[PDB]
Formats: sequence, C-alpha cells, structure tokens
Amino acid sequence: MEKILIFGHQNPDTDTICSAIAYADLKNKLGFNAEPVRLGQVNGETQYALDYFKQESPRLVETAANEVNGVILVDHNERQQSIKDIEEVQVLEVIDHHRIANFETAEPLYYRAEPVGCTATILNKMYKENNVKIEKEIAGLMLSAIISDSLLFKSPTCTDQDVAAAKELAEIAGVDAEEYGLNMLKAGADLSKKTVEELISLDAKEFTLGSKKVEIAQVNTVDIEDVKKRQAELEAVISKVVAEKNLDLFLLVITDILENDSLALAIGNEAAKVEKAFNVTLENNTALLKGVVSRKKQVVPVLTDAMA
Amino acid sequence: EKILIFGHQNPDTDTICSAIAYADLKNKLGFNAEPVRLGQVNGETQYALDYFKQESPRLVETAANEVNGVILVDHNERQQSIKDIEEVQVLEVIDHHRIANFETAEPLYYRAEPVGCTATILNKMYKENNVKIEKEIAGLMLSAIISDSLLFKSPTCTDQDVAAAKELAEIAGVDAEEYGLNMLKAGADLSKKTVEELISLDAKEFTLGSKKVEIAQVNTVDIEDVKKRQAELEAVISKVVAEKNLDLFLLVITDILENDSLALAIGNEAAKVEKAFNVTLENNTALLKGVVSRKKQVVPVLTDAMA
Repeated sequence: MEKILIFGHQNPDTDTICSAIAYADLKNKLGFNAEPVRLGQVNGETQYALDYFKQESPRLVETAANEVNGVILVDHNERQQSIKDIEEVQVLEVIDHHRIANFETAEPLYYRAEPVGCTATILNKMYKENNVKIEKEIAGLMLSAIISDSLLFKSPTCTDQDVAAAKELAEIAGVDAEEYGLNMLKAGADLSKKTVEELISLDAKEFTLGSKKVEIAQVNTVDIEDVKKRQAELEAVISKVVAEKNLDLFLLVITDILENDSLALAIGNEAAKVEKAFNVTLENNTALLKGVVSRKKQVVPVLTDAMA
Repeated sequence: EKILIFGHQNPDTDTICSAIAYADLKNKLGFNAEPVRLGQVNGETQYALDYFKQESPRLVETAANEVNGVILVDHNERQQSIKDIEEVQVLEVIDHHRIANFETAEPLYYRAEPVGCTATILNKMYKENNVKIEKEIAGLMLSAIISDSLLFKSPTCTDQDVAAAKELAEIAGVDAEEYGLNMLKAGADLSKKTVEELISLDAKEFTLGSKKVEIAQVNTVDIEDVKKRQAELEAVISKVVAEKNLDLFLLVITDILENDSLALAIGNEAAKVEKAFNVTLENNTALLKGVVSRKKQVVPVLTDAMA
C-alpha cells in the first residue's frame, strides 16, 4: 500500500504538528499508509501538548522525494511555506484554512479548505464522515490545535464550528478545555529559555504580497515588555533575514495573549506600509496593533492592500 | 448579500447545470444567489435544459458591477473565469480540476474532489445540508455527470459519480442510458456548426509551464466527418494561435462511442503531443487511443512533455 507523508508548514506550530498526526491516524485507521512528519523544530506550546497526551514528535525531514512520490499538506498550501522539494512530489491532498497562493498542481486533487479557525476543526468533521473513532490522545492533540489557533476561543477567526469541535474533543480527551488551554498557551509564551533566533522563527511564515516578499513571525507573550527589551537583538536577527531572503518586509507580531493586542516590530524597505495597513505610527520600528491577533485575517489582507 | 455563481468561459454542461444546482442549494438555505453563464450554451447543454424545462442562466460579462462576492463552480484558473474576477472576492470554489493561476487574499471555502464532475460534489452537498433535490435540478445534475463521464465510460468516472447518477436519475424519472445517449448525441451534431463554433464550444485555456495552450474538445460519432473540415479547422485554429500568442492549440475530436480521440495540433509545440502520447503526427493529426479526458489524460502528460 503506497506510503505517503503528511506534514504542515516550515516552522511548525501546534496545528501543523497535531493535524499532521491526526490526519495520518485517520488515513491509517482506514487501512492506508501514512506517516506524519515535521519540517522544523517543535515549539514549547506544541511540546506541552505532545508531552501532556504522551505523543511522540513526528519525524523531522528536510525533503520528501527521496522517500515518497505523494504527499498530503495540512495547515498550508503556498509553496514557499512547504517542504523545500515540494515540486518533486505530487500533492495528493491539501487540508487547510488559509488563503490560497503560490500553489499549483498538474492534476486534480482533493483540496479541502474551510474558513474556520484551524485544520483540526476540519479533521474532526472528517473522522465523523469516515466513521473512525477518535482516540483520547488524538483528540487532545486536535483540541490543542484549536486552542492554539483561537487563543482559547478569543481570536476573531474562532467560529462556532471550532467551539463545537473543542467541546467534543475536550470530552473525548478527558480534560477541561480552559484549564488545559491556559496551561498550554502559557507554556508557549514562556520566552525565558528562548534565543532571539528562536523568537523570530518559531512561528514565522513567508508570503508574497503583490510583488513584495514578506515574512511575518508571531510570538505569544503575557508581557510585551519582556520581548520589547530585547529589541536591539531582535532587529539584529531580523535584518540578517531581511538581507538573506531579500525581503521587502519582516514583521514581528508580539501577541499579548491576555489582552489580545500585538506589538508590531517592522523592519525592511516597506515598513511604512504597516502604518498604512493598521492606521498606526511606527516609533522606533514599533507600534501597538489593537485587537490584532490573527495573521490570516487581520494582518495578511490589509498588508496586501497597503503594499499594492 | 447577493452573489453570482458561475462556471468557466465557453460553458459546457457541468458549468451550466452545477451553477444552477448550487444556486438552488444556496437559495433553499436562505441565502441570495443567482446562477449565471459566461458564454453561449452548446447543443448538449441545450438538450438538457430543454428536457428539464429550465431556462439558460443570464449571460454576464462582468460581476463587480452587480456583486462583491462570487462562487466559482467547475473551474478556478483566472484565465477560464469572468473577465473581472480580480475585482470581486471569491467566496467559494467547488471544482474537480487541477489548481493553477488562482489566488485569494483571504481564507475561503475551497472544495475540490477528484471526481468526474462538480454535480457529483453538489449531490453530496445537498445531503450534508438535508435539502431535497427537485426533479428538474436532479436531471440537470445527472446531465452534468453524463456529460463529463460520456455515459460512465471516461476513466475519470468514479464509484461516487455512478452512485450519484443512479440517485439522480431516479429522482428525475429518466432512464440514464436512454436519456444520456440522446443528450450526448445532441451535442455530437456537428452539421449546422461552423468551424468557429467547433473550436470554441468546449475550449479551455491553460498555461503549462511557461507555455500558453488552448485545448478544445468536440464530441462526434464519426471522426471522419469532422476530419473532412481539417483545412477550415486549421485556418480558425491558426488565427487563434496568432491572436493569443499560443504555443499550442490542440483540438481533441472525441468519438463518444469508441472512447478514442483524434488530435489536431497547431503551434510551435505541436511535436510535444507526439512525446506526450507516444504517437506520430501525420498532417498535424494522430489518433489518441483511449484518450477522452482533458483533465486526467491530456493536461498532465502535455505538461511533462512541454517542461
């Protein structure tokens, strides 16, 4: 039975890891042959989820074509967010909830995107459509992904489907969603053991907006001040990436998970487009983005219009 | 609140019927939708529309002057879509083709399934939503399945297409084989058709790698009747190739009974058809044995051959 790899994006975050694992489990329980893999380091928020439900980290890979002919993408589609040799394998399926860009197939495929809060909310539907029982631990991972991408049901991308799925999965997982969730989020906001290199890359995503190359990284915190004090070190690693990747903008979004506001740190030739996008004034490369917690909904589209 | 729902340019039966069917589904769910079309309906689709007593959807050229949001069925690629697609928001796509030349600013509902046509997906969507399919909508969806499967002979026809067709034929009240042959043959009537109509009635544009292509298909019960108009076909095709800067125009002349196609290839990359199908072009043509499906049996091998 032909082997496939399932993976999320570069710089893996909780949905990318947990949805890879969940979808491979769904494929395997249906008699197929799938391995969840990951494309980079597991962050602390995902580590808490993996440790709590006693699941191993997916195997790390840099390429797929040496292993398989066919892959499934979860939690992304854009080539530059994907495995470095994506053009050498066939994308059989994509399960996702982001905008579509920089993605092309030679052939028809199963492409399933729904504008909900995360991939795990779609996978929950798919288990039910396929009459496959969700194990306790898988449900905990899928619940973990929903909490992560909704910031405990606070993000404006959180839909009623996400809430309903979290309720089902918390019950299957045997945990109280708010208690577990707070602890998971706090574990990823523990920025004490983290270098600035880790801070700008743990949850970083590349995009092309119009003709401009951008990178938007996100970090969660309970105190924006404790990130802000590392600004000079942050601008040093950021401007190094800006040069290396020829970016027009690197935007770091430092998210206060208590207040649901973010401090932006914008470096690059197009930094002023951030002022236009958010109606905000950059002072010493930063500005408070009030209520802004979601990259796909509150950053990407307004930045696209601004840079156009 | 008002949205338009349409298929691709040069409408074929799935593109007309699934726009109508999905609009029906949305309206029954209390939303505000109208099915539209982007060009002329062919004879096959007209048969379907006549048989189930449905009018042709309204013809539009643009959308941003009426609505802000649209739903695409049966396609995604910008160049197959409405001329001002970049002016509107694509809310949803329901499709069964390769994805290319398609980008959104925002998350959306994108549902592609590698089945025989869009109507097979929409059949599943009526059930998911618990909405009855009216008799005539069912006949239009059956039409779409028969059209794209060539009466269940195409290798793109899946078990899901077969099962949907059996449910829809029973709701519509027709014998699928009897009605299907007649619908197919109505589209295979090439007599009163000009060559301009032959190369455009079911023509789709693609970019394959860097190469600009157009691949058009016509159904026939005698390949030799359309082959007798080769000189005339070569003049209208040559004109399109120059006007649109095509590297390749490929006319696929499909024998709907024998499941074979005659290729007619014009343009700088005409020799890639030889490589793609392991055939030899004789006077710009070659018989493509068993080749019936553009999305599954033409576009991918051509893409490889042209890379």
